[PDB]
Amino acid sequence: SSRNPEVLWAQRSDKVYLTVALPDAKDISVKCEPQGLFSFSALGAQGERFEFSLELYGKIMTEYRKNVGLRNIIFSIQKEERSWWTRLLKSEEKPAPYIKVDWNKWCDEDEEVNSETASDDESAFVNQDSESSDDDGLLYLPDLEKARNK
Repeated sequence: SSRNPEVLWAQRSDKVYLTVALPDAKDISVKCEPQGLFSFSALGAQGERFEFSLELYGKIMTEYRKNVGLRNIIFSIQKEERSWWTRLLKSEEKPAPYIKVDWNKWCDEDEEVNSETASDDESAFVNQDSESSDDDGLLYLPDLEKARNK
């Protein structure tokens, strides 16, 4: 009925990233407070529901919100830089078992992600020739009067 796969978190100075393992997104209704709220999604690839709840120890700015999805739904929300948010989860005593860490949206301390990844090729046109030769057809002639004599 209700599903909760892995949900990866990662943060930057201003914004925070939410990496949800969700192939086919359907009817996503998001209730988030700067202090915590619950989000409801529907999984179209299974026919199942998705539902998680986030209690925020830190404080969020629900104004800046982006949902970008490849094979998964990445939801980036801007954190309100009020003072010091040591933890994202208000309930640090008991985290949700579906909460995990995103190893790719973490603050890259001098990494590099352009490692021969940007290789593009096109079907460019160059020379159109299609030159062909033509023959006369035939020059075969009966050489001699080859007849059967008696």
